[PDB]
Amino acid sequence: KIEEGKLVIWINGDKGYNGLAEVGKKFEKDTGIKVTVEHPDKLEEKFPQVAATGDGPDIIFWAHDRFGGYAQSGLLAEITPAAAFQDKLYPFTWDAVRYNGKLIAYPIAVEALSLIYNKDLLPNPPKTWEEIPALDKELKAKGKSALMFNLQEPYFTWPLIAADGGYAFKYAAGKYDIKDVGVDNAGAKAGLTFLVDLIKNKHMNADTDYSIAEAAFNKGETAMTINGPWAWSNIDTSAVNYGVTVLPTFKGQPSKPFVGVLSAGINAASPNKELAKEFLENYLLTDEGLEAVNKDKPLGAVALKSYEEELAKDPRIAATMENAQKGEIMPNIPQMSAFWYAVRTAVINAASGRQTVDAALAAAQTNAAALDHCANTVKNFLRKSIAAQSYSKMFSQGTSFKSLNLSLEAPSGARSSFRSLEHLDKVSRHYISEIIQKVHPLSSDERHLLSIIINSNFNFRHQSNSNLSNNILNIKSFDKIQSEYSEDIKEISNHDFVFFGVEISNHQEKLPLNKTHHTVDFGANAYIIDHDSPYGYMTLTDHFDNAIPPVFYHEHQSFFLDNFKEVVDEVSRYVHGNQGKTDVPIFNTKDMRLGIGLHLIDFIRKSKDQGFREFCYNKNIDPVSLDRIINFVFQLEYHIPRMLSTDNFKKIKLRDISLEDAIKASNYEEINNKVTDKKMAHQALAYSLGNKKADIALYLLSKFNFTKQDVAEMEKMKNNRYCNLYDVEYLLSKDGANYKVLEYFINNGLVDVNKKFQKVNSGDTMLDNAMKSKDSKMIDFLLKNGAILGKRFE
Amino acid sequence: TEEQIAEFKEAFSLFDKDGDGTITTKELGTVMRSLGQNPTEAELQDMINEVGTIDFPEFLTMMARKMKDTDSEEEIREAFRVFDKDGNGYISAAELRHVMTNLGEKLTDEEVDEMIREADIDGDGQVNYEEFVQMMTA
Ligand SMILES: OC[C@H]1O[C@H](O[C@H]2[C@H](O)[C@@H](O)[C@@H](O)O[C@@H]2CO)[C@H](O)[C@@H](O)[C@@H]1O
Ligand SMILES: NC(=O)c1cccnc1
Repeated sequence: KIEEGKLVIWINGDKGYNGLAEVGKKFEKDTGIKVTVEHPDKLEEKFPQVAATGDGPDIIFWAHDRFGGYAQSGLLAEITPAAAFQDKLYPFTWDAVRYNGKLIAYPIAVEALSLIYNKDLLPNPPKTWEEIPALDKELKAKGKSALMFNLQEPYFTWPLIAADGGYAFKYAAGKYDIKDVGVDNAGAKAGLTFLVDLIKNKHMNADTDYSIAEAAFNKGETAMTINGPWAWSNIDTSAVNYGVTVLPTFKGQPSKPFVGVLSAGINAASPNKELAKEFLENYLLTDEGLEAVNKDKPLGAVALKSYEEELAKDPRIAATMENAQKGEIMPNIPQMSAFWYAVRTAVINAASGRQTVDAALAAAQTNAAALDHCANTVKNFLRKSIAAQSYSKMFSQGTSFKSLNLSLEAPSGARSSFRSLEHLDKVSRHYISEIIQKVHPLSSDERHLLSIIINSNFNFRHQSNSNLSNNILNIKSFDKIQSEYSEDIKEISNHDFVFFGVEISNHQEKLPLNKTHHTVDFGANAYIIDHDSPYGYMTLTDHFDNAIPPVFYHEHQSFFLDNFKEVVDEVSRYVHGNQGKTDVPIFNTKDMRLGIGLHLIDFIRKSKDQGFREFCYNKNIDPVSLDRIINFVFQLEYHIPRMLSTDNFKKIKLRDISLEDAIKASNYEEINNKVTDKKMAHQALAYSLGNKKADIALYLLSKFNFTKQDVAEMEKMKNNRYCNLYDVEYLLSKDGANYKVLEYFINNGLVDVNKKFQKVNSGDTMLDNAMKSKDSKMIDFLLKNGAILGKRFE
Repeated sequence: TEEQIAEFKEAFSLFDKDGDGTITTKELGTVMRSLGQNPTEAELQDMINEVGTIDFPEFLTMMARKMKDTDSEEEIREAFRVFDKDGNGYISAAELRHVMTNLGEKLTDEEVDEMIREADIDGDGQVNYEEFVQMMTA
């Protein structure tokens, strides 16, 4: 791409590219090697684009701040000047082109902004920014202005932003701290507010750019401008009698220009690195070469000691260096580009009125410091901490782990450390190694099937009769729901997990494939996510009940009873490890697919059903058949710590939710949709009492005005499974969970406390039920409200 | 840059068809997917460009490339400190909520509130991130 035997040089259009071309023509006269000098627009953006593809110029010129980024991307050759050459340039200039200890460019000249002023209009230039409004007012009497300079590039406004305390990156612990940015501190806000006020008060115009300010100063329309040494040549060509001097102070502090070292880098893709070194060291960085460039457009304070000794006698150069000494050499770290972009936007928005200074600089701060990275670090850490809490609860409260060698001591502090998570990994490790040792000599068909499983994605399905989603899907763990336990729940203590069935996903069939988990349909709303969770864990069965049932219980029983034989009498079994029936294998998300595949291989290998084996070892088994097999041999159960909250899901309505299922799930949406008149309320109240949904019962009673006659009607509901069998008063009194409903019915005169049951336990009263349950509170309530004690003959 | 784990020769042995300490190139990705790695097709083909069969020596070096480093306790602390306006070591629940809601990857409000509740071990509306970060290290 870059052609050998010539040198292409890129340099900004505001520099002396014709004088550089003369240096190139001398190089050609000595060597026969042509030098082409170009000045493309947006050079500092075009160079990394074309150079990343191995194209671009042999030599790129820019201020040094851009070069570390280039060096980090691999675009620059390391330069190799020896002691003699390095001694010809000022030491601080070499420091500007050092990146990660290596020299990545030749320094050319030091650039700093100065105040340039028209001596005929303004014989004594202002010492302070603060006096510029009054100077402008004086000059406006003759239609002239005090100051114009480029407001489109933040380089020119930075000296003022920095004057009272703004900074780019603080230097600390031997480097620029990329997370200590001073773009939105008090000093930066004060400087930019001063600029914005100059514009608001019509002393400057937000649209002024480089060309406009230059034309105005060089035609005598404005008394002052802010620019670098490269601009002096055009001022010389104009009539204007000008001076170059220290930038004005702000709040009594010097303006602090960011100082650039114009530098020449060699493209890492160049086949002309030796020619480029010869040109730069022995033609350009000489008295004659720099003089030709400088005569075209002044370079500033050149890096070459021998020429700078004379250039520094120039008061304009002395003033450049005085401003530089008040400022700061720019960092060359890769973060500079983003910094400049951020500040550019802030200046332009604040100058325009599109944003306030505070808002513009706040946004620039967040961009320049890259606070997204830190916010992500915080979020990831807190997610990991939540997961560790769930896993410590499981491993430290679950008695099954104590029966095995897998318990965790309760956490030392007020929360679990990440050890629980590490424990998980080790646990999964255990169950992986074991199963590997059981099937290590793997056959070709077994390896092919394991590979098919490894490369499969999963749908994770959670069914419910609750309304768990709107735009956001929110599923809460059992422990989280109640916090807003029986010994069976204590056996595993995974009740701070959300539970999912598992399906193969790479198919175009209607979702979900399966609607039951261990024969239970958990509800009409099937919520499906299609991606793993980093802290989930998988079991091959329900964790507490690891028994696969006979085939006539399975959801797709006819497929297996039709197509297979011996496997029908093998699949019903306990799925467990070496330590016995309660040795439930546990896999983390990393190890899931391997462990599933290996356990499937083991089952298939132990099978006498050759048709089944051949069905599984079909090299072109489609994912639906694969899911059939996995959901037959196993009841995979995936667990996600604490909660699932996401906008990335599918909801599939499998069927209507029945009234009783809605009542049982406290699905107020379905309940309100269904219970619109008094007969539906009769049904819904009976269902609430039968399922001990006291809150639902009280809601219904608040929405409808129940009467004695309503209770009489409820007694006639043979189509309701509860009132078909039981009296209303029986339902009110059978379980203490309905106490508050009973109270309601008694206090509002809806039931007779002494009504004798006419259905199950006929002749009894509510007091009989209360005494049977040993519900002291209900017993006492009934007796306080006139219950009869004892039973006489009629 | 790895040891003790030895990745898994175990896993390796599952795809060693002949037991010659080598596996085929076409299976490489699969063997890395069995261990929790997701290299692109381009990176797969570029690491195949280096060598078709691959042995366990070369297999270990390839997984070390893709293996990423856990964030350190110091890095977590610094990520918290950049949002600490007072430097006291505390971030208010409102400040942490603004941060985690408006910076970085989008989460639900529910997940953000759960993270805040989990981090606020005293229930005082403030999060002592230095204590909380030191506590999470075993
Ligand atoms: O405005 C941001 C810009 O500032 C500097 O660019 C200067 C450059 O140093 C000078 O040589 C001269 O050409 O004016 C430029 C401002 O327009 C940074 O060097 C540059 O990276 C940055 O984007
Ligand atoms: N709610 C469910 O669908 C479910 C899935 C797997 C295990 N337990 C419950």
